[PDB]
Amino acid sequence: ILPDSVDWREKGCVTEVKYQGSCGACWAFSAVGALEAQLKLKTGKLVSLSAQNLVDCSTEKYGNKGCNGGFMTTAFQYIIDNKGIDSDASYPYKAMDQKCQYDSKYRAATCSKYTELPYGREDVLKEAVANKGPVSVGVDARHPSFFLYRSGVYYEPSCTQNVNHGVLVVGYGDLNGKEYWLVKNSWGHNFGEEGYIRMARNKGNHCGIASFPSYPEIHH
Amino acid sequence: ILPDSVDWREKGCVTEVKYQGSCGACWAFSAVGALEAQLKLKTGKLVSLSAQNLVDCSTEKYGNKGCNGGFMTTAFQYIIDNKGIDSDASYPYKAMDQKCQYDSKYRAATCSKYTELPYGREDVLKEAVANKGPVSVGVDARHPSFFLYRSGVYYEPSCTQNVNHGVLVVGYGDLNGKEYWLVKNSWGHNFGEEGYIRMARNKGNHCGIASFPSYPEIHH
Ligand SMILES: CS(=O)(=O)N1CCN(c2ccc3nncn3n2)CC1
Ligand SMILES: CS(=O)(=O)N1CCN(c2ccc3nncn3n2)CC1
Repeated sequence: ILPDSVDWREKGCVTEVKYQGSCGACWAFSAVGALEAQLKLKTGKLVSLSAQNLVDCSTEKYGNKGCNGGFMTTAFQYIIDNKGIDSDASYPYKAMDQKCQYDSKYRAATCSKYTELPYGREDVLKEAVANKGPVSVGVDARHPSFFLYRSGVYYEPSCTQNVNHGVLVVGYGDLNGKEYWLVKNSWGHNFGEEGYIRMARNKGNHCGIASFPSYPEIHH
Repeated sequence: ILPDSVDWREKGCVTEVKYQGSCGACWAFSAVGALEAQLKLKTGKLVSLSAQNLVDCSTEKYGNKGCNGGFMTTAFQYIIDNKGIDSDASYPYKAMDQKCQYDSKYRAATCSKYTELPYGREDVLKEAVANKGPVSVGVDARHPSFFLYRSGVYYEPSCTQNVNHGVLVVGYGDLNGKEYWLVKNSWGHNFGEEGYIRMARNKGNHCGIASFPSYPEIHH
């Protein structure tokens, strides 16, 4: 029986909201956020990981295009292949494409595997967020209403399953009879509810939130 | 220990080569080809499955755009969710977007699940082709050499891991020192080696062939 609500911020597994600026690196922020939680679960330490390291290093071999987009799964595979990712403090975010500057001296996490959830299954996504941790997802963030979200549970009749923006599901619940996913964005604290958006849950895979979920793991 | 060469056509698990014509339905052909093999393994029948059913019915809610492209994995999820796919004979291919005409009375196959292989791992792809069946993959077909291919092992110096064309790996082997993946295309029998292309194997994930591999399975 799954909990009726989850919020991984209550377990110290979520870092401060980040600001991606004019660089389309949401995929990199989504991927580091999922791995940050697993790092906390394994080591007890909450550490922001380097989205810039993914932008600069998880590049064309990984199907990624830096500030012009990419994939959370292939970011995970780069972390596996590279045998590490640097901390954000060591390898800070510049919102630009740069030369690869990875250095194992500054490694703050590893990754051993990743899992992709089945397409559109919000029950399976609920299980994963309850039992595994925060889950990387894509959402359709194209609609003017998304940018203007301030409160409540986001439901946009014009939303599609054509996803364009990587984000992080850190929880779920029910507000005033509306089920929601708790989503951490990378547009700074100004966006939404201190950087978060509650997005409609069990409303037909609204905005594609359960289309392409993935999460990493760190083994012994 | 894996076999040095595999060809699923010798196992009776590969249908005749199809012709997509002016419709970008490669994803749909790739998906039905992978499931046709599993249907043969479960039932003993080799049956062409309806790519048109996927074009018409695995649409916006699956992130697909019919003749303008789509995903093999979300095609598999459509078949799971729909509890079926029709035969090609009952629901033939017209190389255009149509209204959904699925009818369960023409069901030829089901799907219980699908598996996405880890990114870029040609050894894992080899294991899957040897032990599970033909595998749906994407390749970078954005080079004139792919269109002009006639025979032998295809290697394109300009190839990338930015994949755009869904195809089916039906085997692997080597041509006098040159390892290859045996790929079934959907550009008719005049393409390549009577519909097939042998693509370079163990050459750094050449043309992204091991970027995004998936295969479906049928209950039992
Ligand atoms: C950057 S994004 O968050 O908008 N989004 C783009 C789509 N991505 C896909 C696409 C097909 C697919 N099949 N399996 C996993 N995916 N993931 C996920 C990342
Ligand atoms: C139509 S295609 O054959 O060129 N190709 C497009 C890319 N697709 C992706 C994309 C991201 C992704 N992340 N994980 C799994 N995939 N699959 C697979 C299908």
